[PDB]
Amino acid sequence: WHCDSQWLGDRVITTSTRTWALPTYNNHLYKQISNSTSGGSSNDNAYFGYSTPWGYFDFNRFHCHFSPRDWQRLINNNWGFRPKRLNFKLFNIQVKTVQVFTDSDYQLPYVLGSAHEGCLPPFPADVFMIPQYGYLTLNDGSQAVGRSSFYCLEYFPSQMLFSYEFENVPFHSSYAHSQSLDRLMNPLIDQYLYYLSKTINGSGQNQQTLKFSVAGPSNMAVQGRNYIPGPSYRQQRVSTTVTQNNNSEFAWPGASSWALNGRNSLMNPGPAMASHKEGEDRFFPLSGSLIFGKQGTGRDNVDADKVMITNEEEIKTTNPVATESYGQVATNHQSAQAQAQTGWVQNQGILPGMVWQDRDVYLQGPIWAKIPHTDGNFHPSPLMGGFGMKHPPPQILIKNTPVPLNSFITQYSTGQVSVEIEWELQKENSKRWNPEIQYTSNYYKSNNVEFAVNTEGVYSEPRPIGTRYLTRNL
Amino acid sequence: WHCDSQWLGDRVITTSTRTWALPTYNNHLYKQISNSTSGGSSNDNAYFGYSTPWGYFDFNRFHCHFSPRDWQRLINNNWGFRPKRLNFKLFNIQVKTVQVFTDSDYQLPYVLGSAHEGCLPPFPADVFMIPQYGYLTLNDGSQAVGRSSFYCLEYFPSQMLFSYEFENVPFHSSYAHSQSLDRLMNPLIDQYLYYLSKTINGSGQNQQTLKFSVAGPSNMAVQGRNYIPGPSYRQQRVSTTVTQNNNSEFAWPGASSWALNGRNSLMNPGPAMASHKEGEDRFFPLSGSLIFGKQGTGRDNVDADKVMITNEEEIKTTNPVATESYGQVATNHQSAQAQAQTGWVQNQGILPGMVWQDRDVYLQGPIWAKIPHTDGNFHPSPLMGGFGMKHPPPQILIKNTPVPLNSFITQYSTGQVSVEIEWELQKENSKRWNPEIQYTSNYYKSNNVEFAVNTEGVYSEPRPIGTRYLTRNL
Amino acid sequence: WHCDSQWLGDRVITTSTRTWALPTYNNHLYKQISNSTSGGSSNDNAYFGYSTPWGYFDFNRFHCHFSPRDWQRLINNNWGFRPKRLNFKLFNIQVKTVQVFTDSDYQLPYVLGSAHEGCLPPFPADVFMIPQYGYLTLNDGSQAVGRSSFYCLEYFPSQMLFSYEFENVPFHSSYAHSQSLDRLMNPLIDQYLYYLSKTINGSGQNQQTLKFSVAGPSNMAVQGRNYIPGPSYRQQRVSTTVTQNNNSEFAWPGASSWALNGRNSLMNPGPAMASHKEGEDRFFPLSGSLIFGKQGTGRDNVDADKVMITNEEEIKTTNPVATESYGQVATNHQSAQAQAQTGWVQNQGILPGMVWQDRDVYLQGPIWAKIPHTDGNFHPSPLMGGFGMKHPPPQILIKNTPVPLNSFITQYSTGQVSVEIEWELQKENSKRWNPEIQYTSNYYKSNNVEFAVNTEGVYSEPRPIGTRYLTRNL
Amino acid sequence: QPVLTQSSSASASLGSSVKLTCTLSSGHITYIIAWHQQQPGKAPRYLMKLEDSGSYNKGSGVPDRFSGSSSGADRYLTISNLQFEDEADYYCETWDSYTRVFGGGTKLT
Amino acid sequence: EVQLVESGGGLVKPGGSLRLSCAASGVPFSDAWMNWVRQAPGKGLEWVGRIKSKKDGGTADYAAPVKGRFSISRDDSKKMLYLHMNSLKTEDTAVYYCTTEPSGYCSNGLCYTGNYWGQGTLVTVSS
Repeated sequence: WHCDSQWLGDRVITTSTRTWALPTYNNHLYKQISNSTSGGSSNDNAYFGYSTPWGYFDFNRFHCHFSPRDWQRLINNNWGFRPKRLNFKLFNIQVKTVQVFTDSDYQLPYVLGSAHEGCLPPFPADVFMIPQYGYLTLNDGSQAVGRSSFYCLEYFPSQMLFSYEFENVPFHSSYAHSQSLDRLMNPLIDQYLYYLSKTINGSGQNQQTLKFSVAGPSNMAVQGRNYIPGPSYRQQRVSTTVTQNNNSEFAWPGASSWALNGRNSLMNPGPAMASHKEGEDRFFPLSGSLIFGKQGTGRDNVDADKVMITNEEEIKTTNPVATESYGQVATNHQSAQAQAQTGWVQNQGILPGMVWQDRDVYLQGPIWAKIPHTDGNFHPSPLMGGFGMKHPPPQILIKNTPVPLNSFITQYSTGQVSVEIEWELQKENSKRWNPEIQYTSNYYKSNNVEFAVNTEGVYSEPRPIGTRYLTRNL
Repeated sequence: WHCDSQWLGDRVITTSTRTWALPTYNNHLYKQISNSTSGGSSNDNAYFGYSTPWGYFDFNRFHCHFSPRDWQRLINNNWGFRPKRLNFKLFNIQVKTVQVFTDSDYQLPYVLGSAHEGCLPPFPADVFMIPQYGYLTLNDGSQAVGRSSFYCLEYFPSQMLFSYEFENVPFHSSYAHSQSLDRLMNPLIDQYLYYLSKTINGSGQNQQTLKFSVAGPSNMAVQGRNYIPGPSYRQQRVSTTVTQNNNSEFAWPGASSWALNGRNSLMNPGPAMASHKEGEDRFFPLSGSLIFGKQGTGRDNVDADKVMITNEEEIKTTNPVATESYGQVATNHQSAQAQAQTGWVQNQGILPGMVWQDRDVYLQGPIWAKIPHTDGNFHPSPLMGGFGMKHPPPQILIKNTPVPLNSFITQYSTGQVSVEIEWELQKENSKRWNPEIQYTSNYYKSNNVEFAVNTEGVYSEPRPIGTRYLTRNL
Repeated sequence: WHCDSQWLGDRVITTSTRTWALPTYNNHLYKQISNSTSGGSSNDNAYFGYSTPWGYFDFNRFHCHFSPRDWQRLINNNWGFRPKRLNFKLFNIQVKTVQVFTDSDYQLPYVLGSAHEGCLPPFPADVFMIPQYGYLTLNDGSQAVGRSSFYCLEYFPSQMLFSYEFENVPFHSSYAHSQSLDRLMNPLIDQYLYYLSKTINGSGQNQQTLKFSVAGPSNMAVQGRNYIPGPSYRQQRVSTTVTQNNNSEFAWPGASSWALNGRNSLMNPGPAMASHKEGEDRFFPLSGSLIFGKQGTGRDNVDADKVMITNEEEIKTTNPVATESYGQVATNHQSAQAQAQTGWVQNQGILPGMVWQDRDVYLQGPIWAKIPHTDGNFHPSPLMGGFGMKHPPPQILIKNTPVPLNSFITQYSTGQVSVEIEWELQKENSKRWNPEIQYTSNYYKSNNVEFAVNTEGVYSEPRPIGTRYLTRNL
Repeated sequence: QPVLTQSSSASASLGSSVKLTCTLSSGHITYIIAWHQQQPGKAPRYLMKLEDSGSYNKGSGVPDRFSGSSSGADRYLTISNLQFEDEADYYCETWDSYTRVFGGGTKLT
Repeated sequence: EVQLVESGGGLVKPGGSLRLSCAASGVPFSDAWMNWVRQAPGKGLEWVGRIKSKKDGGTADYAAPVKGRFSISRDDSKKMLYLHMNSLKTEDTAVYYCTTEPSGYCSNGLCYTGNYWGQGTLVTVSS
């Protein structure tokens, strides 16, 4: 049993040990599954795939590796972090053999990047159940196609009863800029560039003129700038004050979505964009923000006080608001005949000179994702947050070997798991004179301490905690 | 004479020898050409340039270097390939001297990336004619401008009567995903993330409520995803069943184009996008495919069965359908007074977190293109397919030396050409259980043998052969 | 005192020595500034920051380091250039102690990339005042937020009374393509690709048909192409002849802008695009061009002859026109019931296979900019022109040390500043036969010589001088 | 306010080209104009709009035999192949920010 | 495919008032300017008025004959165009067409270069 965090200089080493229980899935069978087997009639929801007797270990969320204090200690004192190494151990096998193999060639479908439940519990005293491994493949409706694949995980050599080197990724930037993209200027000095201040002398006929003025401290909106904010794909704006929302169903009809092969997937969470404008936190994008859930909440149709809605507002300096248009583009040629016109731009892709911040990571949220293997990508960093990797922590597949032919003995296994990660850090060099914003607990008394068990012994994490507190210059 | 293919491990060497005939072009003259010399008045078709007495060798198409059986051997057994080295020889000069030089500083215009005819024939027994070299430069209408260039190829040192190393390029991907971008999930497990299921309780006034559910196997359209499909620029959808097409002339009017300096060029073939939705094989994008002519097909206004229309449907996993909108976005703010409005995104540029597949290469299609020399480019891989290169295989210019002044001896030359390219391979590592799709010939009896001669000795290629059969995971 | 330029091979070394005067700013105080202290009402112009007693040295413009005869000698003979080293000196101090420090860790805000006035004068015999340092931080209206920063510059160690190494950047490309992106083809040869020429036989009912045709010199707009022009964000079109312009005020209302955190900002200069179509020199984008003032031009509402408007018309080969749509896309699926529909793309993001030229640099324009420190950026080259750098030449801060408590002695300083930059060159290798376009003075007689003093001794620059004269192939 | 003048009525025999003149007022010369046809019993159909330069944007549902061109302050419409199916009032319109103006109509036969 | 239907036509005494309505389809009504034109029987087209888009301001323009008698209204939510007629005249009787603005309409950074006439509605003002 090893649980503790070694804080040494520019690096951290976190260790987590948990106890688990592994059942027998599908009565040791592989089974084809599709929406026909499920019962869904929708095309957007159609799927075809296979369920397996194997389980797998998912440590892909931060709260697995970090206590609430280790997270507080990380996010207040550091400008960046990223994983280096991993050491997965499995021991104290107890059966009532066991096969385990890691997929290091990435030859199976990779399901660890989809943000599924089944992680090691955040509180070390919990005992967790290993989730079942399954995967999907190509489909026409619920039917398959000649290009679909079938994977027998028995055909992989497994050990009957390791260490990993993370590939180089950029530091996750756990900080919030203390400047904004449009305000980078010296407030005291004029630019040498000119802009077109006026197009007509006065009221009347035939008044056209061109008057130019100097861009300066008095009018900052018209100054020349070297860089522009990142891309936008607009989301619908929902208010947490329900009387301010429209009296109609618009959750799916009004949502932003993308379409692939005729199937419409919701755009979730989507591009990295600020959740809301300054001063309005009662609004949140429809699919824009990662929505967690409070302990003991329930699966379907929970109220708003039963969820934790995360906000990205810290990136409103470099990133456009998710519920607002990107800007305006001139839509015609003016002339003596026609007035100049401009149109709202809802979505804007990459232009040269754009800068943006990625989505924040949370104690509860995912760590890494797997970059798909394709001829192209742009900025592979994943959209739910975390570190994108072509060859990420391998999947660790485990099952119970059957003991008897469909007649077998009802049997399960249990044991211990330890995973240890080394995290490289980036220290805060700031010369800021006045004190930083920090993540702190509130002194005011309460029935229960936060991030702690209650009188029934149920651990819970009260609010989502972002990584962005310290500041940098833009 | 050298023609054969050495298949060694991960390497291939494809040697091809042909016989050529070089005439005398322009009676040994340089000549200014333009649209006014031809007489086409259209402004989109306006051009200015020069024609040279020089010819050149074009091996830039795949079927020069590959027999159909070597191609079937390449695409069935291999995930990827790319050129490494080139060896060129010109011998057995027969004049009925001959100048030749290669442009290794790329100081001439480069015409070999435009997919022109004039290749070494696919069939080793065909004696072919070298094409004429000429180039276009800047123009205003049909007139030149002070910035137009004139190049005399006499002013390059030549040899009167070499080996080239390909720069590092990415492996072309010969494979089709066995997964789709939105199905990468584990079908058996819920996410820990919530989506907004209900915005109203029931039918009536003042029913606004806010309800959140868990995304999971049952409803997959709303789940969160780390990656989204590649960019789209929509093409008009044309049907091969003509009574489903509109009764109007929309070849040019209804086509997607781009405009440069006031001239509209058809967008062809364009970004890589799936040709058609699953199940609809009769629709092709208007300008968005490569179209090859069958043997003997006429030059102008040939019917639909005289030609071969390729389909990109292998890439419908990561790429939007060519004829479909990328998705939807929100166009407004909802409120008690305004319903949620959305609109279709017809064309979408790059966003962070996109993934896409490039366009497939064919036995007929081009091999390489030359990346323009510019301050910037994005994903330089060329749009018609193949390998983009900043220093592609050089142009090989050849002419007959004039022997007499406007009075010369009618004279031409002939000889042999052997090009030898070393190809690197990327083997198929898949653990897929069930058998692959392969490219096979049909056993049923036919009057002729495909990719062979007919009774007149005229070689023919019945259909275009794509490179994508084997599968990988997404 | 060193001023001269050494032309050696592929390198240039430009030394400049100027006399300066440093007053006492803010009575040695750090004074809060916002729009309230100014009185600005408008929301787009709201700001919050601090003004400091410190000055700074701005050599960031080209005419600091280059004489007109050195600049001509550069741009006529060379394809590309870029800085290598920097050597700065401050000497002959005359105080009527003085603190100076460089910020080599970039711990202060960086105000040099904003194109402010206060540069070392273009003519060496001038004496210049040193501008005041100030910086902006986060705001809500005129109020601050907890995330705003305060920087005391006394809290930086300074010398009381350096050399620099530029990071690797691409050559600025001084040249204008002698080909266009859409004319790269061979004018003499047909392509082997077919396009759809005819969708109907003739006027009448039920005439639908499909006819395919070879693309070749006769119709060049339909040929398949490997690359496409750069991205576009449309600008309004203003005319220097004021009788085409509309008799309405469209300077702010009709301009393309981007919005960040609820505040709109004019898009200036914006993505690099050609200024006007070939043949139209009287039009210019509303906010798409850099506008410089002539010598002695007032600050407010000057006419169109007092300013120098630069134009990008060199890049119209690879780039779309700023005042035109990028192209057309199809907006619907045709059928017998539905006719073809197309929309004009006003803004187009990056797509794979695009190419573009960045914005030109001028004798009067900025040299470098600082890239904002962010998770991501695309093509960091700055939008006003020049060399984007993550570690640009550091800021150099200077002040008079106060001698006395608010009661001090009125005191100022003066001295000499010598700055030396080592520039790297790229020679013109072209085989073009006919002579290039060059930058020339005009022999025709005039009252004064261009780029020299008048009878009152006032140095002035007659016209903006671009860098692109020599030509290359595309 | 612009003033659109055009011929009262003009006809042509089948298989031949007919040209129709629409004259802009002076000082409104540069304005862009659009052509509409109205069958004797039907709602009008947008044909195309032509600029002073001679560049024109044809409708989506319109045959290729329609085309137009312009001299100074003088606009044209050319029906190159005449089919019995199109003979109708051809209206010329022009627009300004303040108002939209129509011609008096030209009846083709 | 853009479709425009009109309604509200019929018989009204010379003194009186009537409303016409135009329900747009297939077009982004919020982003487009709309127009009313009328054609007196046996006579050519005559323009009535326009309504600018919300972004450009909801202001409306009117032809000199009908100024001050008629109003134009729009209901973005219901995607309908309205024409309110007051103080009629015998000369007013025309087929009233609902037409989109001739320059075009640009929605979400995409522009549309073509014009779409309505179906038409006959209004006979008589007693």
